[PDB]
This record gives sequence, structure tokens and C-alpha cells, in this order.
Amino acid sequence: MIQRTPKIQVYSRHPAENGKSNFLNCYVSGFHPSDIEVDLLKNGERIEKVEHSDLSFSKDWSFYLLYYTEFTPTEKDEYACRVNHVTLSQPKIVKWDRDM
Amino acid sequence: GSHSLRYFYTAVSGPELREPRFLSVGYVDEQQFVRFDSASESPREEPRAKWIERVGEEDPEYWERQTGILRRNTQVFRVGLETLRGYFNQSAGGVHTLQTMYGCELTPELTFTRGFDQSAYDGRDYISLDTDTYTWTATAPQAVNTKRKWEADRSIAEGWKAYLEETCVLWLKKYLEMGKDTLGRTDPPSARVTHHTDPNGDVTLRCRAQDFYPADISLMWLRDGEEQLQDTEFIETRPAGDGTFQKWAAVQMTPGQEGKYTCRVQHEGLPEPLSLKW
Amino acid sequence: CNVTLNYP
Repeated sequence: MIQRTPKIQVYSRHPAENGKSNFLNCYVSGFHPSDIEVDLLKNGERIEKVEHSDLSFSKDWSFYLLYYTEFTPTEKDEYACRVNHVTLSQPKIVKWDRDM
Repeated sequence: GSHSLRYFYTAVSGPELREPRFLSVGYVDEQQFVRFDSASESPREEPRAKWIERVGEEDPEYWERQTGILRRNTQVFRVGLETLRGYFNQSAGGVHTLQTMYGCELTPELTFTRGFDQSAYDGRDYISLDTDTYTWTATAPQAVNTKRKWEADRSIAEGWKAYLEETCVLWLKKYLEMGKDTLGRTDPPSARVTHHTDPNGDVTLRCRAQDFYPADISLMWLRDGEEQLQDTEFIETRPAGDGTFQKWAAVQMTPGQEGKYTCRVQHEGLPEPLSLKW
Repeated sequence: CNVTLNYP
């Protein structure tokens, strides 16, 4: 059985300006098989309704998905993405790095 | 650049799932325009681009038709998950994945170049259609029994040829016109260089591009004329979530050397590439 | 346009 492990990027749709409304993104890709949990965190708490694109996959047959949510960044707020997959021993949390 | 119309079908079996689940997306170029999930309340193909909601007013049964095709494709893949299990002599109960992508491509001038129809079992190439011969390449060795099934019935290759080189071509042209405003746009990138000092004391310059469409882009860090395959890190191109893409290219150096380096950024949308210094 | 696929 082929298993491929998620590659994860946490970033904003537009360049983050505090106080200015944006979208926070979590792009999970290159994984296989397709079963995957993804949540978006604000200060460690699940953000109630994030939306996501419909599972597609790329030429090597690995899957990809985009998880996103409207948000307004500040300085004290910490944002992160949390990803669970059979290739992971426990949920992997990638924190949003504003200049990355 | 190129144009294309592609469908992506994914079916997965599980202990979590009573019957295996079937999912489908369709793309015109790099934009997704339809989707389908066997596990909705009433599974139905649904629009996901604004320009495809047009389709019904000069093709009223469009959504009904697709839906029936995808309900029947749902059972085709469930059956197929069971058949292939046998081919690979596997226990029941497992997690298994069966995938298929198919579609067609045109030149910038809208002429057919290539069709394809390809499948994978459990993330591995299984069988695929050779477009120039319209025979079946069995990549997995136990896909040869599928290969003999499908070659014993000429209407399968015949139906793909008619679909790939005519039906697909004509629907793609129509979609392109229907989606003139969005699918015809070519969007150049905006670009920016950022400066970062690392805890050891060295300097990272990051050449950032965003808001571009299509997703193909060349990011090059030139140290006084010469590419820097050395300390150059890339990130994979990523969707902004609004139709466009983002990519950045980093590079490392000793404080004082910034002025040597340059970032060239070329993309279908830019007259001339972008030269950016810090 | 979606296509009806075949039993493998």
C-alpha cells in the first residue's frame, strides 16, 4: 500500500496587515491515502466553521486540499493548522508564521 | 497557454464506511467548476464556479444528466474496488483507494493535442489509455486482466476516441466562452523582496510572488549574474484561495552581500521579467 | 461533460 505524508503550508491570502480583513489558509498536499482531519486554531481553540475545497489530486496521485477561514489578524493572536493522517503518529500542528 | 478539461474521480473503501465513498471534481484549466460526493444527503453534481450556473438555461437537463452519470460511476467504482481486491488477493475490510483522471488538452489556438484516461489502485499506476494507439497499457501486472476485458470490446476504445477528441473538445470550447471573463484572464504577479536575519546572524532574502494566474512561474536568485542552486530554497506553488497562486524563493548570505543578489521573476502575464533587489 | 466508466 502506497502511503504519502502531508506537506503543510500555513499562510494568508493577502499580505497580513493587522486590523485588515484577510483569509487564513492551510494547504495540505502530497498525501495518500485520502482520509484526513484538518482544523484551524486561534489561540489553541478550534475555529468553528472553516471551509475547504473539494478533494482533488495531482499527477503522482497524491491528494490535496485547501482549508481556509475569514479572519482579521492582530499581533497577540496565534493562528495554526492541525493535521491528522495515518502517516502521522499524532496530530501535527503547524503554527502560522506571518512572514512565511 | 494550454487549455484543458479534466475530471478527477476518487473512491475509497473503509471500516468507517458501510459502502465505499465516491468523490469527483472537474477542472477547466486550473479552475474547479463542479464537484460530487456520493455521501451527501442526495448526491448531485454541484456548481463550484460562477460561470457554470449559466449552463442550464441553454441545456436544462445538464445537472440531472451529470448526476446520473456520477451515481452510476459510484457503483462502477464500488464494483471495481471489489474486483481489484481479488486481483491483488487482499483481505476484506481494509482501506483501499481507486482513482481515475481523464480529459483533453488544446493549444492556445484551441486545437486538440492530447487526451488521457488513467487509473491507480492504492496510489500506484494500474492501467491507462495510450491515446495514439487507443490500446490499454497495463502498468500493474494484474491490470492485464482488465486490459484484456476492455480490448475485447471495441466500443470502449471507440467511445474514448469520440469523447476525447470531439465531445471533450467541444464542451471545453463552450466552457471557455461561458467563462470568458475568468478563464480568459491572464494575471501577472506582484512581487516583493523581504529581508530576514537568522539567529546565528546570517541574512535570508526572500523573493515573494503573489496574485498570479496560471500557476507556472520561474523564480531565480542571481548572485551577480549566476543562478544560486546552492543556498536557494523554494516553496511549492500554492493557491491563494481566490483563483491565483503564490510562490517564494529564499537565499542565504553573509551580512553585507545583499547588493550582489537579484531576483528574476518571469510569468506568462509579464511583458518583461521582474528584476528586484533588496 | 462526465463519462460513464467501465468495470475493471
